[PDB]
Amino acid sequence: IRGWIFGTTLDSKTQSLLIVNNATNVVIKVCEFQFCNDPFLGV
Amino acid sequence: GNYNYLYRLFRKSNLKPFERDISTEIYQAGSTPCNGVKGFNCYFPLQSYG
Ligand SMILES: *[C@@H]1O[C@H](CO)[C@@H](O)[C@H](O)[C@H]1NC(C)=O
Ligand SMILES: *[C@@H]1O[C@H](CO)[C@@H](O)[C@H](O)[C@H]1NC(C)=O
Repeated sequence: IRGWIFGTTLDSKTQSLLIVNNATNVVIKVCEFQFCNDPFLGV
Repeated sequence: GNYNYLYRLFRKSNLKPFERDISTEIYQAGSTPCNGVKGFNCYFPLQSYG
């Protein structure tokens, strides 16, 4: 487990919150995100 | 007129404290589906002070 997504619709038309543990770091963003249809990180 | 300053005139529900809804998507006031296209009872949600 390496992150979380939050929002209302999760389809860019209204804002969404992304939280990620980037190995050592932690990153937080609020954006008009369009996610991929099956979210995961390739490692 | 300076039209660059805008305010929301239409929303489905009232904001809670510091809720910051920026969405520009076309609103529906009517019982008939507006399908994301402008018209009577199918309003653009913002307005300009000019
Ligand atoms: C992500 O983590 C790597 C770890 O080496 C770091 O170099 C990079 O600057 C980080 N980037 C962000 C946006 O956190
Ligand atoms: C928060 O967003 C949802 C999106 O469906 C909406 O139903 C709800 O009324 C919103 N909350 C407020 C206080 O407007």
